[PDB]
Amino acid sequence: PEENVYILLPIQAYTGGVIDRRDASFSNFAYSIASKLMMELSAATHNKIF
Amino acid sequence: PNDEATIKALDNVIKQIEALSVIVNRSEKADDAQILGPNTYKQLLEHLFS
Repeated sequence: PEENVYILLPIQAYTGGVIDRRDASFSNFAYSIASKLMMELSAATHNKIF
Repeated sequence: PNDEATIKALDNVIKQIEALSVIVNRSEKADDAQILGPNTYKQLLEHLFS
């Protein structure tokens, strides 16, 4: 916006995860997001080193 | 321990548990009362003399 200030806006990375209809818990939503994301990620480094 | 087995097992479990958490219960029962349309009295025949 101006001098000597720089903004790092956040942008959506992975758009999966479905809300819990039972509404009993909040942690289940986060667990679903994490599990699906890392299932996708682990398929890109199956036998690969950086 | 072949790694590819447990990934498939975990994906199946996650898919199943997420499928079980979307089912919702919502019934739309109607009440048992009636409507009671209009009605009129019926007068019976009789006799008269003086």
